[PDB]
Amino acid sequence: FSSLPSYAAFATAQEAYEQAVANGDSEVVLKKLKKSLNVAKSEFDRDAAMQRKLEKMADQAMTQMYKQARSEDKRAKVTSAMQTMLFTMLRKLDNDALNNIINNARDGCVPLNIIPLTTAAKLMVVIPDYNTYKNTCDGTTFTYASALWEIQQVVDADSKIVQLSEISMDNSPNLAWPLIVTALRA
Amino acid sequence: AVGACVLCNSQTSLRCGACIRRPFLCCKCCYDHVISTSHKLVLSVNPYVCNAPGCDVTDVTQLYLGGMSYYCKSHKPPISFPLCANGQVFGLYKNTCVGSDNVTDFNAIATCDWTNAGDYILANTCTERLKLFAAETLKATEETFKLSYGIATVREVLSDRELHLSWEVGKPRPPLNRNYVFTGYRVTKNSKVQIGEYTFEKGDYGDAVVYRGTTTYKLNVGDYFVLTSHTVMPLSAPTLVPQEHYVRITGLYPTLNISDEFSSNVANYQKVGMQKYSTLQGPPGTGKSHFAIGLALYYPSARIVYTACSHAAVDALCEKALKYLPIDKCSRIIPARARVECFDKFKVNSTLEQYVFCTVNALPETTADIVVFDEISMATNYDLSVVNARLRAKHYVYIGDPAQLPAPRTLLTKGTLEPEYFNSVCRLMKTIGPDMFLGTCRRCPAEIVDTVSALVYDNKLKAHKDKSAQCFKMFYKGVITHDVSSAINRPQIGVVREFLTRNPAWRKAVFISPYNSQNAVASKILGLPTQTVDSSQGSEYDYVIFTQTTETAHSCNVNRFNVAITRAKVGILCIMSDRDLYDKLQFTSL
Amino acid sequence: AVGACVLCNSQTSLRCGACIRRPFLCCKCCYDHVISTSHKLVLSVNPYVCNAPGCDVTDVTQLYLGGMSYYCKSHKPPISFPLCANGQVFGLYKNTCVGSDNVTDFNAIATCDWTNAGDYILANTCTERLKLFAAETLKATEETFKLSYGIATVREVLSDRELHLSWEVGKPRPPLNRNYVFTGYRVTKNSKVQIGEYTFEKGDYGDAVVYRGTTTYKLNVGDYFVLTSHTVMPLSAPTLVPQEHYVRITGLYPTLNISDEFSSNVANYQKVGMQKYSTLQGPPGTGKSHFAIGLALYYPSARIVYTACSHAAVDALCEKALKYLPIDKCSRIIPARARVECFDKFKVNSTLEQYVFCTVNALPETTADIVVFDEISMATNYDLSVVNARLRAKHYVYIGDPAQLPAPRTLLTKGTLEPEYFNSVCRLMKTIGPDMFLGTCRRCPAEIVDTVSALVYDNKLKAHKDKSAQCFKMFYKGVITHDVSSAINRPQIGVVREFLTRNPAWRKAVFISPYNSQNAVASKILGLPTQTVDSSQGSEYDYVIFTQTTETAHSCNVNRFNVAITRAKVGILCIMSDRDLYDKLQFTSL
Amino acid sequence: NVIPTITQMNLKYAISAKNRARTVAGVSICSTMTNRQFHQKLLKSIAATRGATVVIGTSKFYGGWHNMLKTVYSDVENPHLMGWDYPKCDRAMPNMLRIMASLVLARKHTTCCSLSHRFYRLANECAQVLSEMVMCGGSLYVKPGGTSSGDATTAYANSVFNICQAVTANVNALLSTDGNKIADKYVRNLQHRLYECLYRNRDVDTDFVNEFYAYLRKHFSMMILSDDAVVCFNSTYASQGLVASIKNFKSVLYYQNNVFMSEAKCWTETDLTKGPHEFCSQHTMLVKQGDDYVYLPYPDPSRILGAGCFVDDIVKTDGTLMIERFVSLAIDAYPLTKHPNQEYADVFHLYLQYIRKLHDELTGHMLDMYSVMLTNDNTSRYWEPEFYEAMYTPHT
RNA sequence: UAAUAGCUUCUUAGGAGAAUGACGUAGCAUGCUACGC
RNA sequence: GCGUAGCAUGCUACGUCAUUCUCCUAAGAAGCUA
Ligand SMILES: [Zn+2]
Ligand SMILES: [Zn+2]
Ligand SMILES: [Zn+2]
Ligand SMILES: [Zn+2]
Ligand SMILES: [Zn+2]
Ligand SMILES: [Zn+2]
Repeated sequence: FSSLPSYAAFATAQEAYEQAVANGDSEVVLKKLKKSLNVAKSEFDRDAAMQRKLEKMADQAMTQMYKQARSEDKRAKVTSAMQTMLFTMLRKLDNDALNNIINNARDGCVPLNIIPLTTAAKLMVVIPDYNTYKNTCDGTTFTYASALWEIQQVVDADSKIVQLSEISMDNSPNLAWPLIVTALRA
Repeated sequence: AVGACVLCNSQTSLRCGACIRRPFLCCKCCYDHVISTSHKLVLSVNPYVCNAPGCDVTDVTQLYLGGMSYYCKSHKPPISFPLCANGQVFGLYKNTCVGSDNVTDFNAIATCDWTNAGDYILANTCTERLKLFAAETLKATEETFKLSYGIATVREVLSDRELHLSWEVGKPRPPLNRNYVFTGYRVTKNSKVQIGEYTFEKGDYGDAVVYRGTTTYKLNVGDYFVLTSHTVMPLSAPTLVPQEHYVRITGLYPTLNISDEFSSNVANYQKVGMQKYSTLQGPPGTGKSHFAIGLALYYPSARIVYTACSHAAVDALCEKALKYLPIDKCSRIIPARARVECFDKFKVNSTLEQYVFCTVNALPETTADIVVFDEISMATNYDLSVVNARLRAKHYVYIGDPAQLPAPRTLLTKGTLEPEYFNSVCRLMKTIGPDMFLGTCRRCPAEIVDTVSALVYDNKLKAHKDKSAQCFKMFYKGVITHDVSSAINRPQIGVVREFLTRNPAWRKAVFISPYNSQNAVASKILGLPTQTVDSSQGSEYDYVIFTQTTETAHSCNVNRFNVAITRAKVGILCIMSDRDLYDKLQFTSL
Repeated sequence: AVGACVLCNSQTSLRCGACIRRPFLCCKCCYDHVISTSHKLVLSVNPYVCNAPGCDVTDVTQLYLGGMSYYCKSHKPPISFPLCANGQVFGLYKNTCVGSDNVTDFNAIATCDWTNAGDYILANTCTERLKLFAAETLKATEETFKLSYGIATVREVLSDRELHLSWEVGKPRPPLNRNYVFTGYRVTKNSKVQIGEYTFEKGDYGDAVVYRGTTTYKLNVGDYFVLTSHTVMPLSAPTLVPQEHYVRITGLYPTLNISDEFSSNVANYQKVGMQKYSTLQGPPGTGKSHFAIGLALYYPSARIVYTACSHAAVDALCEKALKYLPIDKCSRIIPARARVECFDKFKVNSTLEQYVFCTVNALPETTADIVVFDEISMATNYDLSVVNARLRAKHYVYIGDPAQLPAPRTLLTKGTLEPEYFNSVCRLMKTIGPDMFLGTCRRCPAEIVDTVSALVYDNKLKAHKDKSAQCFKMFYKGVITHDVSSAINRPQIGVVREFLTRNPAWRKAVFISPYNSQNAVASKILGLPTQTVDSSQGSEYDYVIFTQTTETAHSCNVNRFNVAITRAKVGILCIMSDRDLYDKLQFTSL
Repeated sequence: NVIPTITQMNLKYAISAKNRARTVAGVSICSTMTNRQFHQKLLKSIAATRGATVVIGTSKFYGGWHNMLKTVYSDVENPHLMGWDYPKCDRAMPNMLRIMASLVLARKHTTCCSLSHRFYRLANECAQVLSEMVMCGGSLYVKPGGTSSGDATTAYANSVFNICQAVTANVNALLSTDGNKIADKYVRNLQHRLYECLYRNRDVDTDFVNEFYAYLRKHFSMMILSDDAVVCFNSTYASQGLVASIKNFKSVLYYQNNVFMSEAKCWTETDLTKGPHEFCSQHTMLVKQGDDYVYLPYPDPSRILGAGCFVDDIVKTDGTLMIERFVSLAIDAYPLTKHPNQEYADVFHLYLQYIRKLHDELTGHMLDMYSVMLTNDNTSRYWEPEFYEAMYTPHT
């Protein structure tokens, strides 16, 4: 605003008008300077108003260009995270058994529901009470999915280790059911 | 995506779309560049163009922003204003963009095409951030230049050990050696794909190639060969970490009963453990490779990373280490593509091993205790930055001789790159001198060794030997045919075979030439084992025959001549053209 | 961003900018502070600067709250109202504040530069919140003092084992010792960056310093050093938790037949368990450091945190624990920089272990079953608050003897600090007496232990040895030589050397002197190991040669002389200067 | 293509009247984006239309409730209001009915999509909503079926299902009658043609479909919000068996949801002046507003008092920080003032006095932490009943 | 860890429109006066 | 009567600003319902 020469033009016109007024300039001269002051003031506000649009306009650009810049910066991070997740999950695959089962497929396509059931190397069984425990996985080894598994760990709801001997009918109330038992494929 | 200004590191989001690399530039630096250079295309988060329904204006100073878009003067709204004003370019962090006068050199760095030698020398004396950008854009220029290459395909199935070449008409051909590989492409009907990459060498006569097979998938005429171009990734790490010397060796624990073989270098070895990065230089055939294993044995319980630009040098170091170092605790890192006949003698590709060998290109991002870079002469600043980035070690050991040959530097066609500006390491070594040196030699006769020491070196070599009196240097014209991408001298071999009947000594000699075409041809009429000049530098011999084909700067290269003549031990018959070279060395006249 | 007024704990949002710590003050208390003292800058949620287009008026009584903001006399709208008026200063919670005349002491705390001795004793006899604030202010003053410290640099290096030093011309030279450490600079073009942590101690011959580095980085001549500094976070925890007396043991569980060594020490552990916190005071090497491990064995299941302020004492404590406590359930925490080489034998840096040993500065914020702090003498109230805050424990046990050398307190240069004012814990130890005491000596002969049983201790210590008649007191004038800003007594050195070849059984006695200059310069001439009194604490030697450098408040310190003499094992020769010191002890005649 | 998708089970942490845990399905964004892009035009068309059978997007304020209930009474002959309930609605949903709802919603793509595109959209909808992989506490199970309450079309699909069940009940009721006892000849002919078009005809008879739709709109006018139904059925026909009654709904639920619908959870009202007994958990009452009578919905006072006392986060406990909360609760509870039971009416006055007390205490605390009271304070209108009375006037 | 959809209340920012008021420039209509014809 | 100039009053256009209101969007906080 003040930077533009319109401010200086208005200031000098106003100064001349005041000097003429205090100097007792004639009415014809007085009107001339006042009219000159008006047009000088007219330009001063005319280019002043456009500034409001300008700095206003710039702010949205910054906010917009902040936002667009902000988004892409976040886009790369999430893309890298997703790629890392995919590759880490890949490295967990049992390539041998997976290949053996998938090659047996006539069309090379198999239902997903059997991918773990025929290749997963670790079995988790969640048991609500002692009767189901005894029915399903009594002993240090058991059978499921037409395969043999051996118990390697047993934990309670609190993620506290539990010894197999502790899982007894009389000791059942003292255990924080349900039990998560983890076994391996043999 | 925001970044840092190249020449002032200030936060910015502006890129010079005209520059090949589109490097980041701040408001002030960007204005200085656009107003200074002819580059008038600049990329913010969005390109700076006239977003009119129909219009195409790319100049930035002629662009004004209106509404939420950019236009020229003829499509702007009633509202202002210029994008390029107030000594700044409109963008992010407008109030933290510091300008620098370094734009003067930045303009030359960006605008040059690397045709002349001045670019390289000025591309090496610039600051670190400009150094990285210059290296990146130079490599990009190299790759783009490689995109203009001659493509070929196999004529038909001729031999299992050798194919034939059918190139396109109107395009050049590349040099044929291990460095240059090519990719077969399978566009038959039917799904252009890859089956394997081949390396080619000139055939026997006319048109033919003796090749190297990567994949056993044999190809019909449905495929054709290209020079396997690729892209270039950006770099962040410095060419050389700051030189910070040490008081007493840290992280490197000396050994017990190291050896009697190389106890003379113990001081050097501790000095190798002293500087953060150490620079050792030794003339052709002086055990710097031997020095590497010596250092490795000096610190037994430290993880050591061997690095070299090419497969040949790293493979030689691997073999020597297998010979001396324990063989079990080794891990040679192999590229997944395997575009070369790889080295599989250790327990290969174990990145979590003590003694890990790798090439510059295939280094995975890891950490170590000490890393030894070898053959820095052929190494480029890009390689230096890459090794600085991917690898972090407590100690660095750059071993190499700038008196050797340079990197290919194909784009350089006018001017000669002197040793001082091969790269940052070579400049350092030619500036303050190598941190270490070993000047003992045991191979060449007395007159030759003395004269060679007199040519370029400062008279510090002597042979613990007497001249075998079988070293010669003649003046044979050897009329030149050179009707192939490299020069040939067959009648020179005729003049030689006029000899070789009165001198039964070197009847098991190795032929060497400064042109690979003569190297290929000389093995055809006579079955002399062949070894080009590059394939030397690491082996010693007693009967070698070297022949000079042309007369030019490439022929008078004292480095090439030195590496050529220092490989024989008792006998070498030479074909030589220039009296200038003839008056520096003493030989029998015959 | 509100807080509580320090000396009345009323809700407030006003802080004194002129105060270094910028503490929270209420309207009344802030008014009293500013009106009397030079402090005339107050910080509310907004600073109280006059917000004129251009004006700088910070005095509160000079300002008015007018319109929306604070303005000066000639910059305020006609609607004004004084800020500092009606016996108050405008601030949040204006009509809910209350203060007292105790500000008088707070005024002294704010004004004092911590140069006179009265400053500390007043700072250590104030209210609890005043105590905390005084500690914060003293630490801030110490930190700010470093800003005016001089800059060193390296002249050259003739020997890598000993640096050659150069102080900046026109600035004071800080003393060379372990307490002070340096970080470097390479400001040339080219790396105005740190080059590692080093330390210094003067060399005997000429100008030279035998140095040591946390890192290994050697210095180019351009590289130089400056004393390190670290910012300070305000402390909040009280110096000591209030004491609560329980009826029985809660939360701790005894042992079954702890051992035959700690059998007399059982009621002590009982008293420790009964009380919330406890204090143990006794002469050096009387079972104090052994007491903590005995307690640990007495309460095995209890998680225990051993803490010290220094690194040498905690290392010996860790050694003792290794000697007795199980190696498995132990840890050692070192700062990230690890300035000094600490105890590396356990699973290092494992905070979650049952028994954890650490220095105060590098303590992590965790809990425990009991925290045992050793050697209160070297620690300040700031350290007390830090330990009270970071480590949360059921029981707190403090060990240390007031008669031992106190914390550095470098700013202190006038008057003497008595043991009861070293810190709050020492104040409790001296005021009402320690909660526990033990005294007995097992190391030095009967004579010098008999003397120290009267020097500082009131006939408390019996001993177990026989006076070997090798206790010697020597009286010589010992002309002074104020050489390195620490006195050097060359003629006393002459007496020492002249009756060291006359004493065959004293060819290895460790030379001891309060001043480091004489201590070092004696090395090149009599060759015996050299050890200053300050770092001599915690080390025992077969034979000792003490030398009173000069008569003054530093060398004639009863505590310093005690800790010097109490390091001998079978005998000691000492050089006395003051007649009273030579007489109060009872040695041989000479 | 088909994109199978994982959906999480989230425990709903919200105030409730029964201890049974409430769960919602968080559907993966990959399915939500496509479902929105495929359905949102129709969904917004429904939500932005007034006077239809599906009342979604119709505000209950500004006399919206009265307009809604007057639309229900679409000139039925002998009105009787009635409402049913679906036990385990979202979990007993048969797969076929969910597929039917998806197809009905997809029928509008007669031009924007070819046949295969519609079929694959339906397949994706089923694979992502109907029978997908469900994550429950970090474990992937298979959902046997039933609608998940998280997809883009959750309320609208259930609305379509509800309309389907109602029309099925009407069809079964009309068929199961004897036939010789229907005195009205028109209805006998309608039943005959209905059976013909059901079990003796394979292409749609649009004429008869329109006739039956007009019949239902004339004697079984409906209001549906995704599972809440209010019907204004003719009682004479229902007694004669010519339109669905409660027992017909019970049978229909029995053999097409595998659930039993106890009559205790369905309500019948023989007097319209009392309005529906319950709808969207809002009781209804007729009160004299201005100079005419209008319907007002009021909630169960226990719910409002509970929302006043118990809050789901600690910071909401301060109260002074949350005046808008109590303003909204008072807006919801305003109609209780007109209830004849005084203890009902006292809830609104409690909320008003409480809002006034928070305003006073907030001003006190504000004047304590400073010394100037806020110049602009329009809060005085929030403890005057007129501001709330305006929310239930049809002017806006 | 915290779903889809709808309705409503409140606060802030932006744009547009409208109404009223004020000031300035310009255009046009009328009235009075000074000079020339 | 005509032309130029000046002053007064009135209407229209444009520009600037103040207040009030309506809507359109965006952001945030909160409640209710399925
Ligand atoms: Zn450019
Ligand atoms: Zn810049
Ligand atoms: Zn344009
Ligand atoms: Zn102060
Ligand atoms: Zn106070
Ligand atoms: Zn002022």
